[PDB]
Amino acid sequence: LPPLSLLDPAEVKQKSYSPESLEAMSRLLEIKLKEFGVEVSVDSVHPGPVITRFEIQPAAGVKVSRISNLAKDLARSLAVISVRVVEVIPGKTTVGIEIPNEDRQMVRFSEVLSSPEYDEHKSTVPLALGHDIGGRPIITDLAKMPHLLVAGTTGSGKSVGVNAMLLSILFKSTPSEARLIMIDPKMLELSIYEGIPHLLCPVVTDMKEAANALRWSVAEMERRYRLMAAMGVRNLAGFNRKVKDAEEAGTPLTDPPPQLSTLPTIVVVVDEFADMMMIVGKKVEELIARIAQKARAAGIHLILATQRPSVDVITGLIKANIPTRIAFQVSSKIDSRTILDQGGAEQLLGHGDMLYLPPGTGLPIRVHGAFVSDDEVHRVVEAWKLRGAPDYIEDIL
Amino acid sequence: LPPLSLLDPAEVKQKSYSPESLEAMSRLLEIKLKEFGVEVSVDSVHPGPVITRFEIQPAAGVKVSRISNLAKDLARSLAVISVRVVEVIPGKTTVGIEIPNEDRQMVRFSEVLSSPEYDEHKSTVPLALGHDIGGRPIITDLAKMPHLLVAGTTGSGKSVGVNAMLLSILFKSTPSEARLIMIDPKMLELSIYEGIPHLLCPVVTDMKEAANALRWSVAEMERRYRLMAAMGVRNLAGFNRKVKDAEEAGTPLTDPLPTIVVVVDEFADMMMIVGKKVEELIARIAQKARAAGIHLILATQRPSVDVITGLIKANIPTRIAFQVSSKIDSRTILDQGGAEQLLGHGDMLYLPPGTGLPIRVHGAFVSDDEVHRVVEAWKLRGAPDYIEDI
Amino acid sequence: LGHDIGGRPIITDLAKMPHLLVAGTTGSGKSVGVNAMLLSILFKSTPSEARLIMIDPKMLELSIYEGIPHLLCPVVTDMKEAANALRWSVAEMERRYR
Amino acid sequence: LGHDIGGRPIITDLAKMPHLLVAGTTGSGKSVGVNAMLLSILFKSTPSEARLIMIDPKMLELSIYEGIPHLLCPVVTDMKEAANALRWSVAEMERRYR
DNA sequence: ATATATATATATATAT
DNA sequence: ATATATATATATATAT
Ligand SMILES: Nc1ncnc2c1ncn2[C@@H]1O[C@H](COP(=O)(O)OP(=O)(O)O)[C@@H](O)[C@H]1O
Ligand SMILES: Nc1ncnc2c1ncn2[C@@H]1O[C@H](COP(=O)(O)OP(=O)(O)O)[C@@H](O)[C@H]1O
Ligand SMILES: Nc1ncnc2c1ncn2[C@@H]1O[C@H](COP(=O)(O)OP(=O)(O)O)[C@@H](O)[C@H]1O
Ligand SMILES: Nc1ncnc2c1ncn2[C@@H]1O[C@H](COP(=O)(O)OP(=O)(O)O)[C@@H](O)[C@H]1O
Repeated sequence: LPPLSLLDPAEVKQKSYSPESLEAMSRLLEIKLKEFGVEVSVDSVHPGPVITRFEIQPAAGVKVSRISNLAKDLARSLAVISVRVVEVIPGKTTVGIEIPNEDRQMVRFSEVLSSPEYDEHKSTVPLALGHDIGGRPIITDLAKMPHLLVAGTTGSGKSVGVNAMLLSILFKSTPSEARLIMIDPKMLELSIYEGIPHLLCPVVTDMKEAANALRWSVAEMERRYRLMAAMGVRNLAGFNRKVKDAEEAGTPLTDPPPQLSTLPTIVVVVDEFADMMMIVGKKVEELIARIAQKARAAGIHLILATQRPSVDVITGLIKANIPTRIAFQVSSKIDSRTILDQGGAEQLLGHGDMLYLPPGTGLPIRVHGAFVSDDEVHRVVEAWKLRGAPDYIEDIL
Repeated sequence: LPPLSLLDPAEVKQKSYSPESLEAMSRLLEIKLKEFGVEVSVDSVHPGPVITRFEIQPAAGVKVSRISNLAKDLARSLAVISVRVVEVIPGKTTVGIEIPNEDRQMVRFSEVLSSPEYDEHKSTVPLALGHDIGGRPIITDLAKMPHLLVAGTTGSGKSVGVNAMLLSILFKSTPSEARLIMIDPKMLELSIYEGIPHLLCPVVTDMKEAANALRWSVAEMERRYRLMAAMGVRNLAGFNRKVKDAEEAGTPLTDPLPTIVVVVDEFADMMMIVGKKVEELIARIAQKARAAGIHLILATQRPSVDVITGLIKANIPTRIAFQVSSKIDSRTILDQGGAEQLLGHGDMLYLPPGTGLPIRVHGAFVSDDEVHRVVEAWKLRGAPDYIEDI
Repeated sequence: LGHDIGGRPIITDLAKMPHLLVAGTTGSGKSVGVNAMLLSILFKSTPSEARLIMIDPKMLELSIYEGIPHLLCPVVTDMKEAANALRWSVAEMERRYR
Repeated sequence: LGHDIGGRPIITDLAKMPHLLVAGTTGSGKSVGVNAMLLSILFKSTPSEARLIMIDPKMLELSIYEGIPHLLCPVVTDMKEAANALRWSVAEMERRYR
């Protein structure tokens, strides 16, 4: 396992505004809202990486619609670019004005790995995404996720997000914990990971070979179901406890008479499945739901990314089988509601700053990404290709 | 002889943030509504399990839409999550507003079983689910429901509700009274129910054998269904009542019998994989089996078009679901608007056969260890009964 | 049918409906009302004047009428069975007009 | 493109934008703007550096470019050859990816 | 300001 | 498998 040292360090940026730069801002906000029909008091300020909150508490009889209908004029009042309005803080009575900083601050990925939350996260599939609105890192478990969608326009950063999630996978698990299968119809960027001791097939060329490896994923799911129905327990990690935590004393624990190894995690990462669903038809569309309907205890998790998120490629046949979604900067509230049912993803800044709904419900989370360089990736790839070997399960195609 | 104290007792009830100072919450609500353009009077609080309904009496002249257009800012004012308004109470003149206290008291299943009418229940196959909006015991009866359909939500307890219903079956029968049979392509969440003496079938793992199981299902159906017309009643409740009054008349008629439930779930894989013969059989073990004792609960993950066609949707009277896509799924099974207002992970929308409005139920969790204790307690008194026509 | 809002009896003639559509969302009574009209047919009739044919989707309740001397066929269950009865009615109407 | 309102040409790159929609009602400047974009391309790029593919659904404007050394195809007046050009473009895109 | 009728735009049911 | 229509949702100028 290679260390954290190959990334760029946590630099120093003094662009974090002065307390006067927020205080005069806050008094100017109170003056400008007092010039309209509303009346409000700034209760707290939270600075941020790019956008910046304002905990404001309206006095009495001041409905939030009288802020959300002043929004654009308030934005031109403070001479900033635009303002989204927080409808509710969870647990706290105040509404929030989100104002983006002009000099936005890029968040390096080693800053995301710098938390004690990452390295002392008990799971084997962390998904380090980046610092939130307030600046705290939010890293969530893929095993409890259980699946992800990624959508955004061209250039909006989906390659960077997928590289961030994959390097989140790489730094924590051994080869015998979490294998992965990569599929890329846009045959250009995800070939960079070829050579690691984690990656089952070679990183594929066409869907013509990759659909058969996805049927192999189906058969691996059936192997997993047969062996967990036989040996008794339900979760994958429950069974992987059950094997070694029975064979403290040395035994292979023969099973339905071959041996028993550990039970690794499988992660299907797909670059652009819109191409695959278009150029095949509905067979692969059936395969995706057939995976994602029987997966959470199977230890096969699905990462998808597209470019058009419309219902031509993501039907209701998938839409209830992948709860957790991420959308990057998109072009329409149509597509916004389509892959983020709350809607609001058309107001993104670009270059990361995605929406995210947790494994709760109905409440999107705006968390910035991590600008991961390709050379950081190349260092990590060299560090794995020295610390390992070309391990493969062939005849997967 | 089934035991009832086999599982864990009522440990705590969490006190719901106060037993007394929610009067302060009520006064704060009064002040917050007077801050807007209504004047209101608050009567006594119903401190429910998770949510909490308030007796709220508006003054004269005001309409209820001035509460409905004001609910969200009432909610952000009152330091709570998400409230809504019930615009009618049958009886008195008040207006209901329900508020979700966040400390969700996890519903102790043996406390649901400790209900007096659960012990005093007439039929032999009841369905206990838990507490209501006010928190009442909600023991229903699938001898009267008598078909049930479950939708799919990955994190709500679709498995937990099935095991709750099955333990509800188990603690109120004798082996010569209840029979069950399962079909599940996910052979994972349910196969702990092998070794049950209440069975009348081996636990069906495959699907061609499930197509052999539904054949014996309709065969037994039409067998007893024309035998019932031979014995001259109309419904199978009448059939079992009269064969009870015949066997406990002491006469050995034997002219050529217990209940039978079909706890098939994940039925989408049958209706997608093996073919159309599944739904062609399910349509006629669906509608006609109503007064036939075969009650046929069902559960899938994504009910829209192929998974449920209308000739299986319509026959089942009474339905149950969890939080699903904000699309046609929101009312395909649920019959109302329940897209994401159902919280999931504890609550559910019940429909009785009459009064087609969704009664919302606080469900009760069941540990898999509780399931294993019940499986082992029936495994002690565990003489099986398999049949091999399948 | 019953009484109106004044409580005066409201009885209609089926020969001048000429047909009838019944609604109800498992609400007030949808089985009742059909049963009511059918028993009201039966109390002023003879089988040489009015014989009925029912089609039963859910064989629940009106599989109770079997045995009466005005019922031209037994209970009908399948819709594919019921299409034969509907085409029988069309053919009977056609020879009726002939 | 030409000037903005504050007296400066705003010359935007096509290699980053990276595609383009142009629309408007008749006579508002459509074919003139297309000509401006084309002559903007032509005064820097040799046929080594760039080369055009042109499709005319109307044989009125983009017919003058017939015979410049910056064409991969003749000016597509026809309709089926336009589909052929799009097939070729997808094929050239995929082989350049490989 | 705010509920109403209208025009536009999307997702699904279905004929070939 | 593909093209077509209706139902449903959604944004918009208006009389209240
Ligand atoms: N967090 C970020 N901060 C700044 N720029 C970013 C960030 N994430 C992505 N980008 C920019 O987005 C571009 C990548 O977009 P890309 O994923 O290639 O879109 P597509 O794959 O659809 O073409 C990169 O050039 C990168 O500079
Ligand atoms: N009353 C409850 N309290 C706590 N958790 C619950 C309760 N009811 C259900 N759950 C949760 O529901 C989950 C079960 O989901 P499940 O029915 O297995 O979905 P699926 O079958 O689609 O995987 C469990 O993880 C459990 O934590
Ligand atoms: N006037 C009445 N007073 C009291 N109960 C009635 C009255 N009319 C009908 N009902 C009851 O209401 C029930 C409504 O049933 P119904 O909606 O017809 O069931 P279904 O929709 O399955 O036919 C009837 O079964 C009947 O017993
Ligand atoms: N910058 C300009 N100055 C003056 N006239 C112009 C200018 N741009 C366009 N026009 C007029 O508009 C016409 C181009 O419109 P065109 O592209 O033909 O629209 P369409 O093709 O829809 O008819 C030209 O013939 C010219 O007369």
